[PDB]
Amino acid sequence: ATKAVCVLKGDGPVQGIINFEQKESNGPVKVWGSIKGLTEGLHGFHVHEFGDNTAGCTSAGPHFNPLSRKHGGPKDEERHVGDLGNVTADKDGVADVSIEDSVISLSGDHCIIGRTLVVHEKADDLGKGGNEESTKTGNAGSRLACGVIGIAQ
Amino acid sequence: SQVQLQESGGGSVQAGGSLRLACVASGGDTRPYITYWMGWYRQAPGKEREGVATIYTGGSGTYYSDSVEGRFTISQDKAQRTVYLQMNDLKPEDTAMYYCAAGNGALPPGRRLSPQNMDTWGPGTQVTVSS
Ligand SMILES: [Zn+2]
Repeated sequence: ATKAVCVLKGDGPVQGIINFEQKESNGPVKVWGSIKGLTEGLHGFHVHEFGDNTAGCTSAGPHFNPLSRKHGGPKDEERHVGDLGNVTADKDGVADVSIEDSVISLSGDHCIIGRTLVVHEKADDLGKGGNEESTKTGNAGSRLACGVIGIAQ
Repeated sequence: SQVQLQESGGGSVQAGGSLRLACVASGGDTRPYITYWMGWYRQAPGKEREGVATIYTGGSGTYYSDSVEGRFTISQDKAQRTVYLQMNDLKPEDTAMYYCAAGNGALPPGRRLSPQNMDTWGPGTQVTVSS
């Protein structure tokens, strides 16, 4: 039963804390937590390749893509491993994240600890935007906040 | 460079009347994802800073104090970056210098209408009521 945590911080008001739990190895991962400071609506929520922030969230790299696939949605088969879809910030800018994903893992080759979790500016179009940016970043906009996913107690 | 606030619309009024308190923000961080919790406040003669209402510039959340009820109504035009604090059904203990202010958009609940967690303040206009 592995557990992980990640603290989203950026150069803007957006700040959050997200927890990950995998009670069984190679099984579904529960991702729950809270983000604040967001604009009301949908926001991109992804896991990028590198846990690197020497130059901020931009140092995280692209969406964690170990299988060299196109960008899609959490339920799509054509997706990056880090494609977790969108989170919803309510009228108070609080996103109470609750997600369950079975492609990301806390171990193995799809393992995401030591990688960066990022919440974005715009909304992920799930790879259906009709441009080359849609099949890569989902037109989710700039990187609002990010954090290294580390082992938690 | 600094988020300057400027209030207006305040003055003298009688008990049981309306008085619009509008404040236009200027300067600072004008990127669209910057969010504040814009709150109107109250320094009564001899008291400390109170706090009447607050709104979110990144959504539509409105939080009020208990001293006020269905008497005030706070709204916003985001394009004009202006917050409107309607003030109808006024009583004589509302006499105070009403300032508006802006705090962090991720300010947790409760601390939203706290004057200590507030960043920048406005000059202020006095809203006196007569009975
Ligand atoms: Zn992706």
